[PDB]
Amino acid sequence: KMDTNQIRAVEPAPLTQEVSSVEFGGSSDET
Amino acid sequence: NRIAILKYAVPFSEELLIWSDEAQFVLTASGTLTSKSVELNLTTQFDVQD
Repeated sequence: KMDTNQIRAVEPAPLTQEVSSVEFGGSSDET
Repeated sequence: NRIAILKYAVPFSEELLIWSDEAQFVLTASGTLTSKSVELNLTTQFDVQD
Protein backbone atom coordinates (compact mmCIF):
# COMPACT_ATOMS: atom_id res chain seq x y z
CA LYS A 1 0.00 0.00 0.00
CA MET A 2 2.98 2.28 -0.60
CA ASP A 3 1.28 3.99 -3.55
CA THR A 4 -1.99 4.64 -1.71
CA ASN A 5 -0.27 5.97 1.42
CA GLN A 6 1.98 8.43 -0.43
CA ILE A 7 -0.73 9.77 -2.74
CA ARG A 8 -2.82 10.55 0.35
CA ALA A 9 0.08 12.74 1.50
CA VAL A 10 0.09 14.72 -1.77
CA GLU A 11 -2.71 17.20 -0.87
CA PRO A 12 -2.72 19.89 -3.58
CA ALA A 13 -4.50 23.13 -2.79
CA PRO A 14 -7.78 24.17 -4.48
CA LEU A 15 -6.99 27.91 -4.59
CA THR A 16 -10.39 29.28 -5.58
CA GLN A 17 -10.47 32.39 -7.75
CA GLU A 18 -10.67 36.00 -6.56
CA VAL A 19 -11.39 39.14 -8.60
CA SER A 20 -11.82 42.86 -7.86
CA SER A 21 -13.36 45.77 -9.76
CA VAL A 22 -12.59 49.20 -11.23
CA GLU A 23 -13.50 52.61 -9.82
CA PHE A 24 -14.25 55.97 -11.46
CA GLY A 25 -14.21 59.24 -9.55
CA GLY A 26 -16.21 61.73 -11.59
CA SER A 27 -15.87 65.49 -11.83
CA SER A 28 -17.57 68.61 -10.49
CA ASP A 29 -18.59 71.22 -13.06
CA GLU A 30 -17.92 74.95 -12.63
CA THR A 31 -19.58 77.62 -14.80
CA ASN B 1 15.14 -9.20 -13.28
CA ARG B 2 14.26 -12.03 -15.66
CA ILE B 3 11.91 -11.21 -18.52
CA ALA B 4 9.25 -13.85 -17.89
CA ILE B 5 6.16 -14.06 -20.05
CA LEU B 6 2.90 -14.69 -18.21
CA LYS B 7 0.96 -17.78 -19.30
CA TYR B 8 -1.54 -18.87 -16.63
CA ALA B 9 -3.66 -16.86 -14.19
CA VAL B 10 -6.18 -18.32 -11.74
CA PRO B 11 -8.41 -15.93 -9.75
CA PHE B 12 -9.73 -17.16 -6.46
CA SER B 13 -11.20 -14.33 -4.48
CA GLU B 14 -8.62 -11.97 -3.03
CA GLU B 15 -5.50 -13.17 -4.80
CA LEU B 16 -4.59 -13.77 -8.42
CA LEU B 17 -1.86 -16.26 -9.16
CA ILE B 18 0.44 -15.36 -12.05
CA TRP B 19 2.48 -18.23 -13.41
CA SER B 20 5.49 -17.80 -15.60
CA ASP B 21 8.08 -20.42 -16.39
CA GLU B 22 10.56 -19.90 -13.56
CA ALA B 23 8.71 -17.46 -11.33
CA GLN B 24 5.26 -17.31 -9.79
CA PHE B 25 3.38 -14.26 -8.58
CA VAL B 26 0.42 -13.32 -6.39
CA LEU B 27 -1.73 -10.28 -7.21
CA THR B 28 -3.42 -9.17 -3.99
CA ALA B 29 -4.84 -5.73 -3.26
CA SER B 30 -6.62 -5.53 0.13
CA GLY B 31 -9.88 -3.61 0.14
CA THR B 32 -10.63 -2.51 -3.40
CA LEU B 33 -8.14 -3.42 -6.15
CA THR B 34 -7.87 0.18 -7.26
CA SER B 35 -4.46 0.42 -9.06
CA LYS B 36 -2.61 2.26 -6.26
CA SER B 37 -3.10 -0.75 -4.05
CA VAL B 38 -2.54 -3.51 -6.56
CA GLU B 39 0.75 -5.05 -5.36
CA LEU B 40 2.70 -8.10 -6.51
CA ASN B 41 4.96 -10.60 -4.79
CA LEU B 42 7.31 -13.26 -6.15
CA THR B 43 6.28 -16.29 -4.13
CA THR B 44 7.71 -19.44 -5.71
CA GLN B 45 10.33 -20.39 -8.29
CA PHE B 46 9.17 -23.79 -9.57
CA ASP B 47 8.96 -24.66 -13.25
CA VAL B 48 5.81 -24.51 -15.33
CA GLN B 49 5.66 -25.25 -19.05
CA ASP B 50 3.69 -24.01 -22.04
